[PDB]
Amino acid sequence: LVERLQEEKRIEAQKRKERQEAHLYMQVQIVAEDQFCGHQGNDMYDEEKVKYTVFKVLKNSSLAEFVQSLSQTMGFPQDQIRLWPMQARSNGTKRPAMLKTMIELSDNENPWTIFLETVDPELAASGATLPKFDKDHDVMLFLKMYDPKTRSLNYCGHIYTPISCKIRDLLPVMCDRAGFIQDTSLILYEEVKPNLTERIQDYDVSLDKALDELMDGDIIVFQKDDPENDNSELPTAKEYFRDLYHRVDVIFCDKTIPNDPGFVVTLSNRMNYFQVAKTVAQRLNTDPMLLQFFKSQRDGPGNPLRHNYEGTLRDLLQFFKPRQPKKLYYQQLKMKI
Amino acid sequence: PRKCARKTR
Ligand SMILES: [Cl-]
Ligand SMILES: [Cl-]
Ligand SMILES: [Cl-]
Repeated sequence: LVERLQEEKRIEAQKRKERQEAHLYMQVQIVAEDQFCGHQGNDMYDEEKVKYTVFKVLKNSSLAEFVQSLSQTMGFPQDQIRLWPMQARSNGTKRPAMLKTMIELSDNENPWTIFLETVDPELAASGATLPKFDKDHDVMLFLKMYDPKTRSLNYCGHIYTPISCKIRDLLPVMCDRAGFIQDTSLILYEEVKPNLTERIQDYDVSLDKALDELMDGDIIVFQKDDPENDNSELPTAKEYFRDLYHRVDVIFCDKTIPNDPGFVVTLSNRMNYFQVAKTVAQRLNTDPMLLQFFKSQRDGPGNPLRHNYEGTLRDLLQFFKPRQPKKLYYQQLKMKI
Repeated sequence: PRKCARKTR
């Protein structure tokens, strides 16, 4: 007790000095390209699913300090890395941007997230190096290949190119990264923002003119022109991103089975009662009639939803916060008595 | 030719 009661005072002493100091510090979240592979969504990665390396850094510390700590921590030379701060934009995108105190560089943002380009350690073992970047005449671009058969996106890395380069001149690389033959016919889009995927028509103009509002971190999506895919449910990247925009995963818990973890169903925000009900039924091998849904409140099932509801799944889900997992309670009614 | 400094739509 005697020496035990001193340690309980030492712990409250150290934990209060840290509470006071915590305003002097900021999070820097380092995200690495390997996290972009497999991402099926808009922009480069999912904020929630991605995995960061995390740095606790004095707000008024310098960049050079961070870089040094960074290169030594991560195990790279200082001149074999490039920092591309992630920038939340007004149009609803977050993108690597181009790059005094850390906090002023983050534009007061905290946590600050940064895309750290490095060389692939495998390829660097055989003499690969960080390519240089004329911050004025070059642009960094991201490539995605859409496959209409599987209706999926396939990250195809990034490229450094002179801004003055023709779109046509990039086709060989897209074809190659996608595993296609040179001079395979491609349809190209700028992924602009969610629900905006503009086709690029003139391939014989510079990148400044081809994309609207050209910046580093811009994304071009491409795809074959295979006829077998006219058949497909989402024949183009444009249509794929539209489907995605209106997409939502909802968890359905059976109110009568308490603590039922429930199951996830992928629905559309622009569905109606019938569509919602019918989908969930096909999952349970039952009749839509036999399902009663309850509204969303608190945690717990709310008021019962009436089957003549005229609204949309959006309307039902409009009281959920961005990070909140979307859940609706239901229960099953009897066929006979 | 140049990059834009900011998006606006
Ligand atoms: Cl809409
Ligand atoms: Cl629909
Ligand atoms: Cl009533």
